[PDB]
Amino acid sequence: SFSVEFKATENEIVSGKLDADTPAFHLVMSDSGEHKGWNVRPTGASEGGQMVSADGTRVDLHTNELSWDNDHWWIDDGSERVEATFFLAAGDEVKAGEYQFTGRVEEYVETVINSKDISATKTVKE
Amino acid sequence: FSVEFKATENEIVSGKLDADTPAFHLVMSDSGEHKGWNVRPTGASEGGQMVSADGTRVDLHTNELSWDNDHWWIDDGSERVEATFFLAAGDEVKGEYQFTGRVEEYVTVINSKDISATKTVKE
Repeated sequence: SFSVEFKATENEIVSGKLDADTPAFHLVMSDSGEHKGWNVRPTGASEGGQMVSADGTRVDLHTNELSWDNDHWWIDDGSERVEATFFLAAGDEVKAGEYQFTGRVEEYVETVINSKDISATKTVKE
Repeated sequence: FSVEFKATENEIVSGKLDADTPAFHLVMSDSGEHKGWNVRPTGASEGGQMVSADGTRVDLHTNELSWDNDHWWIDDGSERVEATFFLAAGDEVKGEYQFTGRVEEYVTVINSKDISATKTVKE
């Protein structure tokens, strides 16, 4: 009954300084079974909380739906479904590229009971 | 803050150049808040030049960075910026050429580091 969906968002991003908080990824973590909360842990290139392009350029990710603890996002949410959007901050100077985020989702109980890798790429146009 | 500076891989042979020829590659990166970067030639390289053991001075050029009298600079807030320094076409080149410089990150310089690399022009 545990499922995750992680996709790049539909909004178009162009290189240059962002006027506004700009959506990049959307995440959905589901389970109707009893649980305490979730972890979203960056992996590989994306460690630190970044999306990373082919040449290695990094862009920080932010979410208003999840808390952060040193190196990963977390939330105590026992509902059947949690959603989170990861956005780029306003004022960030972003270069063109195909930026990939990799990470591992973890469901925990009042102890991790389910985990799964996520991976998505968002385009920044020139 | 990280800096990477190296000779390019293309072979250069002595004589007078036809087109523009890559000589070095530079990567300046920092995840911290910043306004831009300076690349300041130091030592024998002052003037923006690579210099061989016999004292032959060859001009460097870049289309990725701006120039201001005696140094390159760029306003770039992104986490990472790359530059290729090339020799101009029509330049006579004779050895082992060293460029020495200092990379600076500014907002006021908040990080800096010496860079050095040697490029071979063969007979």
